Amino acid sequence: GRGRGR
Amino acid sequence: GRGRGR
Amino acid sequence: VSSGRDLNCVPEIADTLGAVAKQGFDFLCMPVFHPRFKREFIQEPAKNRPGPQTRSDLLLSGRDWNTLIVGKLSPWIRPDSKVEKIRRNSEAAMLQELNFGAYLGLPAFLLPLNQEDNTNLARVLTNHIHTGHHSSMFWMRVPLVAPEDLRDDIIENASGEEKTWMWWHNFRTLCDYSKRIAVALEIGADLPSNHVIDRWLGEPIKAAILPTSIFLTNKKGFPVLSKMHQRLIFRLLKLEVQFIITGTNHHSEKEFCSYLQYLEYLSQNRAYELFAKGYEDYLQSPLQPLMDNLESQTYEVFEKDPIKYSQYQQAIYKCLLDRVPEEEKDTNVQVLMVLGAGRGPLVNASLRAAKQADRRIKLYAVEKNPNAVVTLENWQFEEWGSQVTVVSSDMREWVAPEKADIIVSELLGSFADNELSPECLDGAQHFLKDDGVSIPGEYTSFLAPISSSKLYNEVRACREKDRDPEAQFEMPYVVRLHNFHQLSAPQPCFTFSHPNRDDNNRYCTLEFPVEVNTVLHGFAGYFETVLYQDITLSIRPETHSPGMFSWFPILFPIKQPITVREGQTICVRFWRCSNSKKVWYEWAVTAPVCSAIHNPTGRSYTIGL
Amino acid sequence: VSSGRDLNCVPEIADTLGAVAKQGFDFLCMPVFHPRFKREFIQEPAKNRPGPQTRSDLLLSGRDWNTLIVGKLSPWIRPDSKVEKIRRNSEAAMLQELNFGAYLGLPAFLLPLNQEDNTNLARVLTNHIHTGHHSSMFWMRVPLVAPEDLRDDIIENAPTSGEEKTWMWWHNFRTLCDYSKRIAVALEIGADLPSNHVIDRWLGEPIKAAILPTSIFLTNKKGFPVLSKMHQRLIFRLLKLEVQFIITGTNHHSEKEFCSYLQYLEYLSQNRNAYELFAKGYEDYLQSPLQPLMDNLESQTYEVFEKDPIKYSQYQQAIYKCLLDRVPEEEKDTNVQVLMVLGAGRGPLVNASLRAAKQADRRIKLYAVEKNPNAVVTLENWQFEEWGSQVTVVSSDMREWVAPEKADIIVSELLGSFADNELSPECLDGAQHFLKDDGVSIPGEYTSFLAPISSSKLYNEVRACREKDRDPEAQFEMPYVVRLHNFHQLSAPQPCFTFSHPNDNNRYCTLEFPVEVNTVLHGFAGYFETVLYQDITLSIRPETHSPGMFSWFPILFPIKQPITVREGQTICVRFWRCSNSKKVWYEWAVTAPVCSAIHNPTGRSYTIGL
Amino acid sequence: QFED
Amino acid sequence: APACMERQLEAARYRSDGALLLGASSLSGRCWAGSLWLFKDPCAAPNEGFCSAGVQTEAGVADLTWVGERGILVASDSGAVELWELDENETLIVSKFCKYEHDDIVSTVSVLSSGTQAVSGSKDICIKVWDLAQQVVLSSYRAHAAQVTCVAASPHKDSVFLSCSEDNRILLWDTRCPKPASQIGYLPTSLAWHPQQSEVFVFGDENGTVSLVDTLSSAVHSQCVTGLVFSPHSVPFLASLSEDCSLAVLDSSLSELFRSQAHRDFVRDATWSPLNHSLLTTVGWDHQVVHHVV
Ligand SMILES: Nc1ncnc2c1ncn2[C@@H]1O[C@H](CO)[C@@H](O)[C@H]1O
Ligand SMILES: Nc1ncnc2c1ncn2[C@@H]1O[C@H](CO)[C@@H](O)[C@H]1O
Repeated sequence: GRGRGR
Repeated sequence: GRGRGR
Repeated sequence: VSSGRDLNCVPEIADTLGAVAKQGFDFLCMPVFHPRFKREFIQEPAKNRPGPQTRSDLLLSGRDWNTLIVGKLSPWIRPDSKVEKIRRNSEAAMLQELNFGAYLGLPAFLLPLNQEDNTNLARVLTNHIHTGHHSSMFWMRVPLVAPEDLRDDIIENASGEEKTWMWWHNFRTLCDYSKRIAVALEIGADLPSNHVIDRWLGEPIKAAILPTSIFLTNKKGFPVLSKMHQRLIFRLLKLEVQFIITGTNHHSEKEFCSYLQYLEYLSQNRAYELFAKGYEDYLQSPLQPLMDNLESQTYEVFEKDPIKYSQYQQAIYKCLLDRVPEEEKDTNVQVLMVLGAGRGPLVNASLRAAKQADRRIKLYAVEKNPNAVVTLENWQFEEWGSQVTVVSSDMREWVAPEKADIIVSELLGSFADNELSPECLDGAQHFLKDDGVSIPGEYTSFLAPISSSKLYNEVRACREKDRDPEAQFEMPYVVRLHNFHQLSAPQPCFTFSHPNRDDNNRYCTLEFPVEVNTVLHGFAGYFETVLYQDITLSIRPETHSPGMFSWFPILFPIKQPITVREGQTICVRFWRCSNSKKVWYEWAVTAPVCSAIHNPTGRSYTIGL
Repeated sequence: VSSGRDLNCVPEIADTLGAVAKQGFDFLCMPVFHPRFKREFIQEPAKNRPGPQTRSDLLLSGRDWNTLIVGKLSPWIRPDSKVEKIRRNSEAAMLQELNFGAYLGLPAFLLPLNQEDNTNLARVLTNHIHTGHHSSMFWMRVPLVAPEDLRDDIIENAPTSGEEKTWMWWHNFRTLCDYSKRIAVALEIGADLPSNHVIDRWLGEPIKAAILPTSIFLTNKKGFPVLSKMHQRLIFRLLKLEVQFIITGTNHHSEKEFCSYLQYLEYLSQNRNAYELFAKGYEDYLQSPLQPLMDNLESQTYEVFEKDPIKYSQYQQAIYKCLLDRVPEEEKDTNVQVLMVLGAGRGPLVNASLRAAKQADRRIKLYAVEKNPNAVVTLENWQFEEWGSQVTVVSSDMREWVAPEKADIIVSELLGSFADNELSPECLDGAQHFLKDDGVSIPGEYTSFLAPISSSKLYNEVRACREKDRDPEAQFEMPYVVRLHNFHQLSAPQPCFTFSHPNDNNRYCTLEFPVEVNTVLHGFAGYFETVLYQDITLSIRPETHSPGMFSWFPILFPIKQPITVREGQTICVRFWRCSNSKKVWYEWAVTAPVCSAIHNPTGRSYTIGL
Repeated sequence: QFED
Repeated sequence: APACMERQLEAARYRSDGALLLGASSLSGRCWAGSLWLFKDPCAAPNEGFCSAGVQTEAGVADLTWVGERGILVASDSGAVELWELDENETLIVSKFCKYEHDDIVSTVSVLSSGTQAVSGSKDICIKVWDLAQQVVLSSYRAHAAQVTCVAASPHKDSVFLSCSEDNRILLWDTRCPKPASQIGYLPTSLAWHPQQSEVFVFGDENGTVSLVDTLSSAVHSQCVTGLVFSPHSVPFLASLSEDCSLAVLDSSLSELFRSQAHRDFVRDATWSPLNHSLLTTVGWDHQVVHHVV
């Protein structure tokens, strides 16, 4: 997960 | 799929 | 660039694949039956026509059929004919050809949308899709310009540009937004306006079809394209579509490798994009660092961002310069509290900021995550020493030994407050000095209406068992939105400023003037934050901090898409709601047509306090 | 072979990981907290102990933690202690260590099953698994022989379910944890092995690792680690499951380095058929049984049929023998044997008929009936290019086709993994009115066989086959074509249903399986045997399996709830072959030792469409 | 060749 | 002598000179090693600067003991039984052997009454009797079912010792017998032989109870009794340590005479001063060496 996402 | 299976 | 050759004449098929692979194409769009071999299915004697109906399977291997061949529907198959006999023969032949392509295991099948009414074609396709098990994609072959609009002005006695898009929209709506139905776009000589191309680029375009007739010739005789065509090719190359080349060689002195060579030339003529690669249109659940504990590999991608922590260090540096004059440089010690210290990076940023500001600081590193307290305390033992005091407590539960001059936190989500920065900083505000600073001191969230058929299909594909069947439309998704169309400019939703010396419940109404015609599919949420006076971090697409990739935008979907005309304002309303235990968002579109409030009482998505 | 090193002493993690990977191990089982650093969680002053609790996560890269490290629970953590203070401290420390392993992103975590009561251990693990998002597997470290049964007889006033003890421990643990996918076995192999049926029950369990102490190794005449032949046989059986071998203990052969314990396992791996090569990637992978009558098969489905040469060799030999029997050599040149290949496919059974008539030197007039309109294209291109007027290709269903004459032999290939689950009886019933009164059907007869099996992995695969928008337990009422590999077979197969052609196809069978072990029943594996002609047979029954013939995997009929069986307890199961005008299905129910529900009533979860 |  | 030593002090023994031997291990942080320290000035402990001798070990110090006057017998976390010997000047601790015979952490080590044989118990369940002079293992005894918590050599009979374990067994061992162990009928966590009485030993369990057994009970502590040390008096007091971070000194009837709560972490080892029989030095995991007056 990237960009403050799971 | 093998052995008569999908 | 990956490209294919569309042939309507395949005399022998292995020879044709040879002659197509030598000149560089990656697949071949060919008719599975003979395009002129009209079959009869109802009337004798032609119903009982003997012999094979088409070519054998064994002319190519199974891997050849599954990878190299894109089938085509025969041109005489007209399932929406006004003659009932033609209509029924065409239904039967369409089923026969689709079933033969499923049997051959082709990766794709190319069907034409060349008129307004394609309802019976949609029914036969959607009944094939729900019958049996097969995995072919269906590339619906639709032009940018209708064929009756690009005909010459030759006849003496005989929705303009939004026409074939409405053909495609009606087709994909009848087929209920199937994941297996996409667009193969035909690019003619007459390109439409720029806003028509944007709707087209928000669609499921898997292929682009370039006739050799739209190519114009240069002084050396090769095929090239006009500048507007080249710009369209670049926009399509951003989506990673495949290019199908149709027609005959209109530049006979050269060979047919020249069109493909020009396409590869434009391909080579074409950090956030590198980081976001592989994550495009991939929905994620937003992080909840307060209710869940993050893996160290989650903190690693935070600390992979140099720009955010450089900006935090710059803000702390300027604040320390402001709060302490050069005369009081040594006898004044400023208390900083890094709230949610993570694994270190804001504490290191504060230490470097006080080092380059040449000021003395007493730093507290508060962190509730015990596993991150382990690495913070190893940092403290090995590097920081007595300067940093590591606290294993929630900032809202902690009893500070002394008040702070600056509190620094990174609790901002992709929509600036979906990770409870207001509640956490309001809990941590009581150990701040009355002239104290909070970094960030300001943050605003921004919403813009978007359209994306692919994003809508991913949200539907997020439907899960043991759950409300449309809970997935009531959740924000952290998504690197890529294949979308944005309908209007972003507009500020919610603003929080710290310290708050005055309710974090908010209600916002946003009116978006839609200067084009579209189909609203959701809302994209960005944020801006002022850390200190002129130091800002932004993910808003016009003020985006360059090179910063720690935040992808938020998507708030809507349960049913809303068709919007030109001149129609979209009026949407957002609520930040809360109780003692949880915080959530509710949203509803109120104009042009209403929708239900999404996520009432946080039934599908809350943020846990 | 993939092998790891279990160490309880890691003074420096980078140096130790380097030295472990230098001598050939692929992972390192190590404690994430210090094994002796007992923490206090309730009572002051030791609750407020300062400093880091363990070493930092920055000592290895994130991929090093995610691929190279298997974490161990600390030995003092006893969540099932009878003292409440120790119990609470051990619950808290278990949670802390498991959460730190989840934070590190470790691929696996070793926990011990070294006593009978592990209910609180199971509860804390079950609560960890249902909390947060994490992907770590949990390897319950369980011995083959209980520790109190391995002790020397050296206590003068305490002289020394005996063999089935630690399996009972593991069974209770994984039953409390609701058969989680994330909980598996790390099996400790000791000096004294148990009996062969105890080793079979263990081999039907989710064993992801095998733990080999250096103390179970013998010594050569040259002074090298080796294992006994009974241990080597256990190693060879575990190498089939593709487990990883963990070496524990110290170097008990101190003259040579610790590489030798690993080198012997590499030697045994390099010293352990076509069916096994074809079946790789398909072990314990459930797929649906084919239904060629109501689904048109793809060309790639027919391709794997034609890829088996043994089945078509046998069909050609059966047609050869039948052609010799029905035509005397004096009437050789003037008798035309009308053959009908029913469900002709893409060709291969017609080619077998033609080759059979060539090597028999007999004259045949062949009809190739096929209902698949897309395989009729292949058949008619075959006829135009090769077969010519000898073969008449019919695009009809054998049950509704009107033949222009009656056949001498009808040849079909309509057998499934359970011999009648593809409606061969119903199809060949409608194909008898164009068979001559002395006419022959190939296959002449076919029988299906059933045997009770046990497999935790197969049971979890069937649970994982739950779909939305359907009955939440319908996945247990369908047969699955499965190369069932990680399983334990509880009894020998017995014949279920027999059909013979030319001839009600509804059937009822009761089978009683004597059990000599103490297991948990998870389903029934179904096989078949078919007689094509006189002594020409095709069989997938694992005792009479036709060699290298991979056209058919076994079928699996699950049961909704596992049935615990003990020794000397026969399992009585009943199978029904039910039908109506529209559909055919199977029903089954275990009636002894414990009844279960009838599975698939009215074909509500699985039918074969007529 | 590639020149416009 | 290393510059700094580890926080968790694991053991402390006085020799006949009155010199103190500190054994420490690091149980947190980057390196889980251990160290030996000789403080001939026992009041300067735990300060690394004013030490007579000091050495760093490869792994932690789970236990230690004096082998006579110059020898330190360490149980390690690496499975190793180590014999270190002090140099004649007493300024270096040099290693005599380091034998890896246990498959797990050597929990405990003790020296049999002849001073030439030792006994070691491990988390590996076997108990090994060592000939210290030949640097080998005389015997290995897999007799328990779980990890061995304490082994306690007899002060009078050389072949006889005791061993408790996590399988709720206290075994009395006579190495001369063909079957050596004898079941001496809450888990026993610590053992101690009575210095004067030959067939009397005391043992403390995991609930805090200290009980006297003839080859009496008292709820002395609230948590696991870690150690049990007898005073050098003609009639001895018993020093009980526990995991509730307290020291208790008991008389011959297991009734409390002294109680100390000077430690803010686990109290690991206690030792009575041979010079000053009223002085009791206890070390703990809070890096604190506390000298009590009883
Ligand atoms: N209330 C809180 N107290 C302390 N740390 C917090 C709190 N909420 C979030 N954090 C931490 O803030 C960091 C960034 O969100 C993470 O390390 C997270 O664990
Ligand atoms: N009733 C039927 N009539 C003709 N062919 C059939 C029938 N049922 C099955 N088949 C064919 O039999 C083959 C089974 O392997 C397939 O080619 C399938 O199409």
